[PDB]
Amino acid sequence: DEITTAWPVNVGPLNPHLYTPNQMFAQSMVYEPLVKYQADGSVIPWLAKSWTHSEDGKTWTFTLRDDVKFSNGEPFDAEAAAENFRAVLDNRQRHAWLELANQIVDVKALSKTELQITLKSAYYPFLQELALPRPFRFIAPSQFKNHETMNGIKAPIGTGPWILQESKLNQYDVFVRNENYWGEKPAIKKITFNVIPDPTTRAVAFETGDIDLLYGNEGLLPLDTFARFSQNPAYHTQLSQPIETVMLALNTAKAPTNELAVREALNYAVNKKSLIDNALYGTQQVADTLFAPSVPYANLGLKPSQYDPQKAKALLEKAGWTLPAGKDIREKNGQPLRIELSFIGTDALSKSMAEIIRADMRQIGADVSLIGEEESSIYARQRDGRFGMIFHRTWGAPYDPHAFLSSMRVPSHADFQAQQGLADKPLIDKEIGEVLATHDETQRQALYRDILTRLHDEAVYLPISYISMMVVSKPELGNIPYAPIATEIPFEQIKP
Repeated sequence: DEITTAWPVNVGPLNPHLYTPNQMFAQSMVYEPLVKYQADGSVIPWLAKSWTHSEDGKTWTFTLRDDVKFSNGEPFDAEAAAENFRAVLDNRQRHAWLELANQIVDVKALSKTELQITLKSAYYPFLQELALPRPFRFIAPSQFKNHETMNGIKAPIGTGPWILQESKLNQYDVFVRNENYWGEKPAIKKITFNVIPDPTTRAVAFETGDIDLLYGNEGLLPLDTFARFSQNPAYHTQLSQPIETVMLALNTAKAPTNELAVREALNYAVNKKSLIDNALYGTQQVADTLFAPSVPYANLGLKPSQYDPQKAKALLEKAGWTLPAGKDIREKNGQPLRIELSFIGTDALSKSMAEIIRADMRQIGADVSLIGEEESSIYARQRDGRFGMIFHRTWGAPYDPHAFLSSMRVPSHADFQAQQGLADKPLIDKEIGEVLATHDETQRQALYRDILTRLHDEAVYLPISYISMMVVSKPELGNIPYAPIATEIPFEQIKP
């Protein structure tokens, strides 16, 4: 049994150690990690069968399976593992975004079955970052070019359950089952991805039966089409639990968003449910908090700001943003309450949301300008702190919360810049450093509670909605599971 699906672009060459144009879901189909991420925020053995612990906190010895073969029959060895780590760290600077890349001090193969990795310091998200789709997974060293991968590989030969069989630029990628896989055999023997750039066209492909499956985030197919599919009993549709937050980041370094009372009022001003019914076709849940309570360490009981334009208006009045008789926009010492909202001008969902937000904020006295620009101009805006408000999102499992929070500490970025007006920013950054290094469960939770609580209570963000993974499927395919890792698709778990 066989399936046909769609993707906007080709899968890429599937170099397991590089980024764009390689597609993450496809790298995860073919290549495998030492240890596999779990929904709760923990890991299980995978290519490594077991491992040991702290010499200092920062040396680890993995005991590897001995029955695993690459898809060409060549053997998976700790030597092959060590070769992959070397090829990756040869290109260290490219993986700097990722603290493991920085952290790792040495990788040496002690024996065919034992592999030793040493760290700079005790970095609790170690295993979860080993478990990521890239870059720490394993290609046959025979496929290195001049003893490296950083400049390309020959054939994408992994140990995983799927093999990339055939590729055609802008047309398709075909994968086949690895009949020599070390674990459970997939029930599907072939998966063909038609390259279909346009979301409507993808929807039409599913309707006509040209494709069996769509599995994806909010850009997967038009959201009104999903809603309609979901009412049609010829179709199987599903929405996962929250996987990522969409929110505004508010610039606490620039008036007027530097006022706590202004951020509080903005947090009462948006009717999130109406925005979700109207713009998102009910595909997302209301977000009351930076992180969904189902995110590791974030089940904190933080109080939501309900939709309450009355409470907003009173805050602004009290902060000196007074509503003149006969006028709709408030003013403080002669200056109209204006706020600039920056978004990427070709992103339709972002544009539609931003229009809804302008109208809701006008009802509380704030005139919101909408500035839609090309992606690159928005990225500059983030780096520079040149914005009032901006759409923003968390990063998905397994990054949240530890990675999203780590990144706030970095001066060239939107969250570091937007947070410069917070009296306690240096304390929040220090506590983030601390949480990433801590080993005690309780202290870890205590610290995240503290970090997330300050960001809630200081109204740093305006959470809007949580994205759900969307599935549209032929019923014959049955129930479709969700991968713990947000960008993976569990093709290996589909049983018609």
